[PDB]
Formats: sequence, C-alpha cells, structure tokens
Amino acid sequence: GSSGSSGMALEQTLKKDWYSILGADPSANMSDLKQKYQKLILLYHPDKQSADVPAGTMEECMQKFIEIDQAWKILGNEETKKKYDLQRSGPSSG
Repeated sequence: GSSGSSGMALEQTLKKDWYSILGADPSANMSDLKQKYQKLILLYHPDKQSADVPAGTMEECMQKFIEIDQAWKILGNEETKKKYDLQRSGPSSG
C-alpha cells in the first residue's frame, strides 16, 4: 500500500561501522567510546610521525586517521550517536 516517501539518507552516513573502527561496542557510552577515539588519534596522527617512514605507512596512516575522525563525528555528539544506534541493526529480537 503506502510506499514512496523521501527521508532515508542516500548512503551518506550512519552506514559505515563506527563501533568497529574505534574498537568499541554498540552498547557503550560516550565516556567509553571517546576513550577509544582519543587513543586512536595519536596512533595515526600526522604530527606524531617519523621522517624515517616509507610511503606506504603514510598513505595507510591517513586512511585510518580519516575513518577514526568519522567514527567520532557520529559517536561524538548526542543526537547522531542516538540516531545511529536506531539506524544500525541490533541483535534484539524474538
């Protein structure tokens, strides 16, 4: 019956697994998530690099730093972190 209405995001955000990129759980609290984020901000930080590093490490570092900077863009706020949970699927069923 009633089918066809704008709303669902165009695979823009709330699609990539963030709880995995940061190494946290989908049932954790900010205080927890943040802790994982911070610790994952100095491990791939550009300023915290070595001039004796190859080209591979560098490029790879970015890929990570980026994902980490995103996993927080959603799990950092109170609205996004909330809307996300609802969006993502949950083992709660039966």
